[PDB]
Amino acid sequence: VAFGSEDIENTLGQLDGLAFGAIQLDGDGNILQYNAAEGDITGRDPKQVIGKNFFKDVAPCTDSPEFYGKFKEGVASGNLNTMFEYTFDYQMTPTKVKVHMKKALSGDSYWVFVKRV
Amino acid sequence: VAFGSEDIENTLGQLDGLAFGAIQLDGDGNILQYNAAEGDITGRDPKQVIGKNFFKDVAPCTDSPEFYGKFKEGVASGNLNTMFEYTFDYQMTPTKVKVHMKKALSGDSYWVFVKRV
Ligand SMILES: [Cl-]
Ligand SMILES: [Cl-]
Ligand SMILES: [Cl-]
Ligand SMILES: [Cl-]
Ligand SMILES: [Cl-]
Ligand SMILES: [Cl-]
Repeated sequence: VAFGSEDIENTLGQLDGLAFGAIQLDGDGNILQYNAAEGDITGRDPKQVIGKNFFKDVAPCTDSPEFYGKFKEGVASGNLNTMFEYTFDYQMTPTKVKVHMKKALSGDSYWVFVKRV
Repeated sequence: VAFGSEDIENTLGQLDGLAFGAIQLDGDGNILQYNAAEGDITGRDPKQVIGKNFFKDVAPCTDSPEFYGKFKEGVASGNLNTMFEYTFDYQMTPTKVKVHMKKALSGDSYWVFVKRV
């Protein structure tokens, strides 16, 4: 599975097999899944972040119109398929990434994919 | 495949599917393979490091009796299966890892497996 691929939500244990970070959020922004690659990139513990809020608890630098604001618009409208660059920084070393956020096929969850730039 | 597993060299595209860093070295310490997870952990570019020396070029903090010295003894003797903690630092943010070094099944290459502590 390639980062950014048009069919990524269709294709999506095995989550840890992805070569890039993958976080599954619900519409409230709480973490349902968080793979090994995302812990590799950020130093956050995949076990500790499940059930926490991505935008308000785990990665508060993302609580901005440029990231959380896009997520909330996407959840409200059902239209979410966006790539952009961002810097993660909270309680970690500042790390520049490329982010792809996309609504899941079910419409009940939302994916955040991450790779280092 | 679990980090540290007794049969890891037997089990070892697919390399990027591993949930932890994996580097294949030859007996001279030059890099033959370097997976996505190791780039995720360190910020080093998996494309750029192939054919470079791990101990002298890519990760010179490892040029120590505690890491390179164990590698050289392992290559010389054929006996290499060791776990230890280490900090990577060269041209990156200091990152504490657990390392497992093990001779490959063929005896012509040597694996370095890495996870964040
Ligand atoms: Cl809010
Ligand atoms: Cl952050
Ligand atoms: Cl994260
Ligand atoms: Cl280093
Ligand atoms: Cl490395
Ligand atoms: Cl030397």
